[PDB]
Amino acid sequence: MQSGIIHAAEEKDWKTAYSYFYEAFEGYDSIDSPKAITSLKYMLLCKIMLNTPEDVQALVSGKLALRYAGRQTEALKCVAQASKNRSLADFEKALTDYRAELRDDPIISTHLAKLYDNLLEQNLIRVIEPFSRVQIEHISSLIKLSKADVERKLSQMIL
Amino acid sequence: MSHEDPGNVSYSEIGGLSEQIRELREVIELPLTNPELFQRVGIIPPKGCLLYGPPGTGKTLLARAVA
Amino acid sequence: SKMNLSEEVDLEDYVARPDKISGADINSICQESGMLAVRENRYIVLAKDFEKAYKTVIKKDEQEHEFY
Amino acid sequence: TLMELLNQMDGFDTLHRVKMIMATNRPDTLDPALLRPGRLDRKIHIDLPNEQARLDILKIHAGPITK
Amino acid sequence: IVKMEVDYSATVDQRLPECAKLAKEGRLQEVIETLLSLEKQTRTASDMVSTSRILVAVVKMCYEAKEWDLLNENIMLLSKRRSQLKQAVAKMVQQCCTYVEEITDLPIKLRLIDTLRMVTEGKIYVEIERARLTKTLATIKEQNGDVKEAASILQELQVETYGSMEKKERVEFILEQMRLCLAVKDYIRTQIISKKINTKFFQEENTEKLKLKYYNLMIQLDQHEGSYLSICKHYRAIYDTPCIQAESEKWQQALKSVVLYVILAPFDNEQSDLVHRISGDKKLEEIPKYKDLLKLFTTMELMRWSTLVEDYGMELRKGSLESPATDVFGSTEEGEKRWKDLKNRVVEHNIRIMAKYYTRITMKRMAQLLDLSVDESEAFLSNLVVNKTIFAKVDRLAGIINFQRPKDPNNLLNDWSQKLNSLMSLVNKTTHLIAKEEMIHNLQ
Ligand SMILES: Nc1ncnc2c1ncn2[C@@H]1O[C@H](COP(=O)(O)OP(=O)(O)O)[C@@H](O)[C@H]1O
Repeated sequence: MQSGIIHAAEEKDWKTAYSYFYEAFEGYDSIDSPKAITSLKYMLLCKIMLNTPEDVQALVSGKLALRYAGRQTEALKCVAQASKNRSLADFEKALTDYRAELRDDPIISTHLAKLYDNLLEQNLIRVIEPFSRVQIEHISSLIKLSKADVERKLSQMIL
Repeated sequence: MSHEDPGNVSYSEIGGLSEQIRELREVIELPLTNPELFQRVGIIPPKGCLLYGPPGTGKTLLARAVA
Repeated sequence: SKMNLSEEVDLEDYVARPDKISGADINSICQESGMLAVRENRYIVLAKDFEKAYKTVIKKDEQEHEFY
Repeated sequence: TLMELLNQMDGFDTLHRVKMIMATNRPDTLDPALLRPGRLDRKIHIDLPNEQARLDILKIHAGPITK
Repeated sequence: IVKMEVDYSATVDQRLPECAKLAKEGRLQEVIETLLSLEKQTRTASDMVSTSRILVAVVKMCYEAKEWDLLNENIMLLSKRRSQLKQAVAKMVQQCCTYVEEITDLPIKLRLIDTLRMVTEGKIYVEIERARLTKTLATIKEQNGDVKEAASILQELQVETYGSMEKKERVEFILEQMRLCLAVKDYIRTQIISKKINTKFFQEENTEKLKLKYYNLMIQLDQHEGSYLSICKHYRAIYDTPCIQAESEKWQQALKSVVLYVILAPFDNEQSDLVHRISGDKKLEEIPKYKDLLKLFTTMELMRWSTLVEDYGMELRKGSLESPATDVFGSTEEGEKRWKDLKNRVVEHNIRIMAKYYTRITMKRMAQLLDLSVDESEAFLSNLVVNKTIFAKVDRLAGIINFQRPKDPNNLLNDWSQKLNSLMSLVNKTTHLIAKEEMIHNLQ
């Protein structure tokens, strides 16, 4: 679990963190409940970080995942389906619906914030090619957000 | 000496080695004809096969037939 | 673990049996065995998938019972 | 020469769609380094011809015979 | 397999017909048991023909005395006793296959599955697999088409197709299971099986109703989700079949379908190759699709689909045969989806042709040309650029667009120098031409 934690924070590669997290959860198979919950939570967090939420449904449908199912697990599944829809708003909605369940600063809030920034950058870059000069409140309308946050994100990207 | 294979008979003209014949087919023909099945498998085909036994078996006939 | 759990290996594959060997099997062979445990005429890495490459490479040098 | 052969067929760079078929008469005197799996994937022993296999071979050899 | 030890051909000849008479209606089971002992004796003596005859006689006795249940456990015991001789059991299944197909009955479905269970223990490619294929096909006919048996015939075919196939029987079996798969309306698995079988071609040069049947079942599979280029490719692959079998109605409707599809496909270099290859066909001129293809393929015309629905839209209402056209656009739900697929397809086509002609075009004119409003036009314009199809830059506040890449001053002066050198070469060529024509013109 710690090796996956370190590799997840290194951020160079997340697939090996998935292996370490699963091995930790495999070691926590109905032995230590809080450690098993953290291991599967970290395992699924790096799985969605791999930008492949398709395998999330199979992973959460596994026998062990159903055995250790919980509100935090369902929240991560909603986060995964938000990544499926590529909707940064849906990810923000899922985070607010289960905030205290995913408010943990260590590799929970940090990675969710990092992922949230990724969708913001991807959504802005995906809708910006056509425009040689576009009004920013139109950009906010397409992204379905306010004006200050969109302007702040677009700035931090361009600085 | 590798392009002067003499006119041989078909590999079906030697009996009792049908198991060896199908071993040759699933090591030579199968990897190249149907890579899609092995793609679903996701494996590399095998490399080589060894033949050994009494000095009279049909090894030269089989080698000349496949040649 | 390099190939992440042998590319999603099954639980019933553990290395307790094929490693308590005393048959050399240098790390190069270990890497080859890891990369040759790959017969997958199905979705995932499993036990029957292994047994082709798991019973293959069987362990000849034996007989530690006389010494112990 | 054997070491060069080994490091050019297995070595660091492998071959693609190339299969090696080899035969001999003394399997025990072969070097164990070559016959390990990875270089020789399959080992096949061609046994004694069967009595009905010998019958088929005899018929094949006695095809163009005035009898 | 193993050498015969003690033959009992005389014993079976002198006793088996007498046993049949003694149990004409099969009320006696001691007769069954004593032949089981006799075939066991020959089995221990490693005789195959005697055991096979005993098994054939046993099932024949069950056929005539019509004990369906007792047949089930009898064949189960015979196939599970010690597995007997592989030749004998393969035989016994064969006459069982010959018998289950003649009596309709209710529990023949139980007879079919019972033999399936007896043969599914292994030994499929070895010792007869066509019987299992026939039984599965027999089950398909008994249940009259459903999802469970269609899945069963899906998961059975692979072993015998790879092992021992037939250039006619096996492919027809594949054709007879994919249609059920399409009837189930499964798309991922039907696509997988179709793409794993279509690799086996070069038999279609002698097809009668096989390549066309394969294609006409995989037309719906592809066009169901998003396919429009593969659609035109195999609709022309069914167009070349009436070339060798000239029948007018199917031939002409195939021409109408392929011409409509090849234009309807999204723009790409390959589609341009197909439309140019299709155009110029001598046999394509006598249909209105010839005028449709000539208009809508080249010369960058304004494809106002509002005008096209009456200028070249007559295929919807009435044409020569209008049977493919009604299939494509005359349908209600899927037809309106393809109508929308024509509606947009001409929009990207109009945008693309405008790209190579107009540098800056006002927003109102482009929206009018695209038959949409400003927001819809800009949405599709964004759809093209995210695909890197066109080099477009728009000022959304001003509503003005540009298609020319900003010319770097390096290459800008290079083309100016190339223009200079072209002029220099023209001076050299003109000077030689005029001076020499001057020489000819003053030879007086
Ligand atoms: N199984 C066989 N079937 C037919 N002919 C055979 C067989 N085995 C040997 N022969 C005879 O032996 C000769 C070939 O020698 P062979 O046994 O192939 O050499 P090697 O065993 O060294 O390859 C031929 O003349 C052939 O008629």
